[PDB]
Amino acid sequence: RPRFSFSIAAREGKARTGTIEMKRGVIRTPAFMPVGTAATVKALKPETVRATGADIILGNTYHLMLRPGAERIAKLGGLHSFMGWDRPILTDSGGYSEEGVTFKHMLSPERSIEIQHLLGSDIVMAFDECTPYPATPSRAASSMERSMRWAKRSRDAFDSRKEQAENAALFGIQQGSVFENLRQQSADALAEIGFDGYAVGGLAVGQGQDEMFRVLDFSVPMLPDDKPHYLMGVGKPDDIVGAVERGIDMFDCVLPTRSGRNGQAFTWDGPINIRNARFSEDLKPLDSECHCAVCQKWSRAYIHHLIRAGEILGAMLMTEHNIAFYQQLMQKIRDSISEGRFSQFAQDFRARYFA
Amino acid sequence: RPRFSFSIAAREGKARTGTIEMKRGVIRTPAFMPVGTAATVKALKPETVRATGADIILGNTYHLMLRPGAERIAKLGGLHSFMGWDRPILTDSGGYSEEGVTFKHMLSPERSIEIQHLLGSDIVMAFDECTPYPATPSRAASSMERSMRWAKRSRDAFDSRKEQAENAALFGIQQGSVFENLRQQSADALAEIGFDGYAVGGLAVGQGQDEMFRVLDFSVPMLPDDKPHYLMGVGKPDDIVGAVERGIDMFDCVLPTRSGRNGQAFTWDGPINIRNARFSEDLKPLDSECHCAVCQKWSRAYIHHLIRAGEILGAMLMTEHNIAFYQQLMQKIRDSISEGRFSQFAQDFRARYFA
Ligand SMILES: Nc1nc2[nH]cnc2c(=O)[nH]1
Ligand SMILES: Nc1nc2[nH]cnc2c(=O)[nH]1
Ligand SMILES: [Zn+2]
Ligand SMILES: [Zn+2]
Repeated sequence: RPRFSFSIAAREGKARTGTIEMKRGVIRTPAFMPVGTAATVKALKPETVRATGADIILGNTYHLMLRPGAERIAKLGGLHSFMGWDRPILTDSGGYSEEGVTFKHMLSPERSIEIQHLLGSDIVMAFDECTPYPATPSRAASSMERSMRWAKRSRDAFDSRKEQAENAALFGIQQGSVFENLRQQSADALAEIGFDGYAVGGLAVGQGQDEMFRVLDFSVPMLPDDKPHYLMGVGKPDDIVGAVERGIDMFDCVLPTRSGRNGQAFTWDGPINIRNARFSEDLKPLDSECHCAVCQKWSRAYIHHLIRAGEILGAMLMTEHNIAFYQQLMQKIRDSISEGRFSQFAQDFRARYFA
Repeated sequence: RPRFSFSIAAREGKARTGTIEMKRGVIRTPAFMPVGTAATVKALKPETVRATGADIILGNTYHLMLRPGAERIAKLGGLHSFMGWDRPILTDSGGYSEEGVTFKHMLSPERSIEIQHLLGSDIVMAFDECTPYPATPSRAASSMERSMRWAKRSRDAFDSRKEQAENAALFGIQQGSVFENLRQQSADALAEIGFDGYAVGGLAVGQGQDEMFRVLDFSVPMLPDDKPHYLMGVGKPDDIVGAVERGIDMFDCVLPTRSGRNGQAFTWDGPINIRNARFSEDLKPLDSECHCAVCQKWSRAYIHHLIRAGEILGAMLMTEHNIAFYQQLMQKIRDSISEGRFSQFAQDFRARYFA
């Protein structure tokens, strides 16, 4: 199988659908990656993550390097073996002095790539220094500047590890805050280095949806058309639909998992908090149309009771439903783009979801 | 199918193995009932409970009557439907004035049986007033005395509800503390009323194993030989082996579940706390011989990490392993009795387990 083969099967406006072929399997795009914080996707066995339709999951470099440690995970066979997920895994770089960052532990592009190496990540993220939003132009470009030099440093460390280069992929991360000119300069630096894919960094904090989207309107066309576009740490179902509309191919977010445990469930008619007393005797499944295991078996009232009682089965069922919903959302986006009816889909989606 | 048909397939000394046939399925005896506190067996889907080998689970009257309430559960279709377990369910009576108990809510034999009725329990427990250990003879028999009058009251309320009597079973509960004479008098009162099965109450608090066992040595032969014998709230794997040796057929306990979440795992070479740093790099499954899903897939080191990190997947895996172990223990006891080699089994078991 290939190391990293991105093919675009269909397009509609700025949106694309297609595949990323890797040694450990294929990734259908647009793709949602469940976040497996601490070598587990909160409350789900990997078999269940797969059942919901996920093709790839995300692991965090910072978290695992501290616990149980990178070299330990390496000695026990690598992250795939350790947690029981044999499909691709993308690791963030740990990022979210010119030499790197010291913390109360040391991180730099070189250490970051060797740690992700030790973890056995399939998709590696370049080490970066996130540009806190907001702002200042000659500040954001300073921050952006180091990032770009760090991307070069990550590229070189990765390529030196030929085991890594032959079997894994390296993604660069675009910074610039909300400055069109800082974003552009980052786009050029990154494409000048050359990466397997390009991420849009810095948009996952503060910025309402309108700001985020306006920044995507000019950022994403700056990226090489022929490589995957990954929007880091986004988002809500309507954020995803809007970002795909602006050319994004990959997503991660803690939303479905975290807000699941908190009692929030995502539905086609919008999110609901299952703790609300209105669900006390509701026999309907969480969502009238979800094909998930949970909605085939349990009612809102049962899940209402488990969550209010702080029962772990509750968190389990809510998280499985929410990841299933996100995956179902990605499948509908994929199908509608391939079929050339994604703009209709986005419209219909918003009407209902916001209704 | 029958309402309640107990058959004894084989015996060895005081021990028996056989079946209890009920409308919703068959119960293999000696039987371990996972405790499904709050309409869930902590951290497990019912399908997983079934996978481990459980034939019946236990629900608590006191807990569910307060949340989400008995009449509500009745309106939503009954406990089986509500929680997604279609096999038998035994409900405790809520027990653990002459008219009943008031609490900061009202409970009496009549209310207890109607609540278990509303829940749709398969096996109903008579309402009792547990004889706190220790003791005083003319006190324990006072407490025992009310219990016996309450058992009569439970018998009558149950039989008046003909929907209940035609489809469910009623168990009486033997009290007496550690007094051989109070136990005997309770045995006679109960058998004079007549129940489908007989429980040994009051032995699940304080009493070390030796005391518990000496009390079983004279209590259990007092019970009708031809009905099931249920030891309430027991216990550790070695407690179960010892009680079966003294004629017990049914068990419940929070041990496998609760101590699972706390990081304790049961093995054939004894319990272990997976949090211990000695498991940090242990690639072995939790138990070298367990046939459970968990031990087929994950290592001690992975589960070590999840539990120390407070990850829900950890509690899930540990609870599934522990319930699987208990069920595997019951199967080995059943097979060895049928095969007439249970005393050898008990011996071999103790050597290893305590080794
Ligand atoms: N490494 C990294 N991770 C993120 N997660 C969300 N935003 C970012 C970012 O800009 N960089
Ligand atoms: N109802 C009841 N439940 C118990 N659980 C443990 N012991 C007892 C008992 O004596 N009565
Ligand atoms: Zn669902
Ligand atoms: Zn096991």
